[PDB]
Amino acid sequence: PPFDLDAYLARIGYTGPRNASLDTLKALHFAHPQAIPWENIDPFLGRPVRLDLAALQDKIVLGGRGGYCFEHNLLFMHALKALGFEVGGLAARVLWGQSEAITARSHMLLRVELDGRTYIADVGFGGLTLTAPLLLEPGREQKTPHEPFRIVEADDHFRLQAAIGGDWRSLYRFDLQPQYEVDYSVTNYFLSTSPTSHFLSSVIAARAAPDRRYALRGNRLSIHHLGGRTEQTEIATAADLADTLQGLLGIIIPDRTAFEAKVRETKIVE
Repeated sequence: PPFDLDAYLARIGYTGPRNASLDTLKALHFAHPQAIPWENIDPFLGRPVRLDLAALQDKIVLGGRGGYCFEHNLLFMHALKALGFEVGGLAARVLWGQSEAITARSHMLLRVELDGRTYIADVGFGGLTLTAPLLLEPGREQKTPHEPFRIVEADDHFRLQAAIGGDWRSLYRFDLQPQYEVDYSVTNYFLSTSPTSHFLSSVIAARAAPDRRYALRGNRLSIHHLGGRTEQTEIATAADLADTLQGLLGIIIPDRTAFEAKVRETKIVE
């Protein structure tokens, strides 16, 4: 089908100018991850994740659900293309929370060419969602609506890093090789279905807000206040987990019974 830009902008609550400016890119990059949560509900429930434009719009834009990295950034790319931006897909190997080896190119991000300069954009990283586009300028410290970020060079590739707890912490590493939807479909198949993929076995969710970030992993809820404390709470029951997801985090669980059942079966909570 075509992309319904009005419907997407409605989903994310964007009523600003429709053009291919840096101002617009910034506004969209902030609004999207506040409106659409990061979640792995479908992979966890063993439901297929479809990346074609029709299915993304129906799941996320019309159906009011969220998704993980490919869903977020494919949708975001479609929207930016509709607005007249020059945008391409990239891939990355995740470094955040891993152990120091080479991980699979399991993450999607975007490249945006704007007023003669290269930016990256990424509204789909689960560990810490970026809320502004970043100039691809190695070393430079860049303010965002949340944490500062920087891109550094390493060998013949780049790392994206965030300033967290007074340290520069690597999120992921990438090069500028272009990626297409077909490339993402292979990785998506692996992450959504492989017995080795943790996206099948854990509940992982996040949503940005103006002054904070909510992050959930299993029965642990973290609320990170901007330039402030992080509240940590342990979620006691499968029912409470579902309630936290659906209330606080704005996540829709299509089959709550099967969800709670799996949470109990797999011992995610007590």
